Amino acid sequence: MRLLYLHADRFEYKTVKPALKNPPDPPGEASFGEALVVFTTVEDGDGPQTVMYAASDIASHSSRLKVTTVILYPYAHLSSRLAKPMAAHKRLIELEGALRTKFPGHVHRAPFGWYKSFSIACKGHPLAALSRSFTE
Amino acid sequence: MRLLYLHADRFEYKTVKPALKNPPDPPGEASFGEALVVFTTVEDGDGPQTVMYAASDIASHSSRLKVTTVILYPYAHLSSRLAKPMAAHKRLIELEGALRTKFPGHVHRAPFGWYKSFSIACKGHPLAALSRSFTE
Ligand SMILES: Nc1ncnc2c1ncn2[C@@H]1O[C@H](CO)[C@@H](NC(=O)[C@@H](N)CO)[C@H]1O
Ligand SMILES: Nc1ncnc2c1ncn2[C@@H]1O[C@H](CO)[C@@H](NC(=O)[C@@H](N)CO)[C@H]1O
Repeated sequence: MRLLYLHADRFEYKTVKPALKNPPDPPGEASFGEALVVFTTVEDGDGPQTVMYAASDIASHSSRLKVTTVILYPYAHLSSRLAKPMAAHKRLIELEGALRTKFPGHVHRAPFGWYKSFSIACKGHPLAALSRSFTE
Repeated sequence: MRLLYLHADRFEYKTVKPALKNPPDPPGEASFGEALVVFTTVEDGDGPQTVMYAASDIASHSSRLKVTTVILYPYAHLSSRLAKPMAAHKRLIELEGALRTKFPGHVHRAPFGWYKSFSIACKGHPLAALSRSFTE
């Protein structure tokens, strides 16, 4: 699993065209104020251990940043070792459930399997952009 | 070299704190309308061949997107095989010069070695976000 942690001032997205023949989540749109935006690329061989480590690390960083909102943003573009889309979906749903057991704030998982527009205003402090890898 | 191609409606950044003891470029800020934003992570072992391939590919994609502006945005966060910062700087300067020989539009290289805030509004079409790897 490869993650990009962006400490946003604001963030929004909207699904546009379906990126898979049958996107497993419905379309939609949302916007937020200050949040940790977690661009999330599920990688070949990710499993529940990987999910568990990633959730703990996201919760620990959110704590370090004093943020109350985490967006899990499916992203197909952070690595060249992608999990197939059905395994990918399965892992993101797991990641969402695992983070809730570790982080007391708002957890928002963006829909999986669509092309999406988004806007972000990302902070410039030394910890506002970091990337993480998790495996098992 | 790892690149993330974002087809933006708009993009801006400003340097904040220095990220290296002596950032080799001066601080600053800029904003743009429709541009291809190229988040660029220089990787261990990148050389002039890598630079040459990346410049050709960025020019070819910009053409495919009918964009007139390319932002080369140094980014330390797209891989776990980073080039040291002096080699990294050297490669980005090379990449900027190489792209100019391949693409007729505005080329803007953002400064290297600072933490930066940025805002982007990224398009949602099927080609608005893609990643590329180059080596030699
Ligand atoms: N291995 C993987 N990890 C994370 N997400 C993955 C994935 N495989 C497929 N997706 C999702 O399918 C859409 C098209 O690839 C993806 N959509 C996107 O990556 C959009 N932000 C592009 O606009 C994403 O929702
Ligand atoms: N291998 C590499 N490839 C691309 N850029 C690199 C690099 N090594 C160092 N940098 C630059 O130094 C700043 C701190 O790492 C980096 N700054 C950033 O990555 C900011 N966007 C964070 O706010 C970047 O300017």
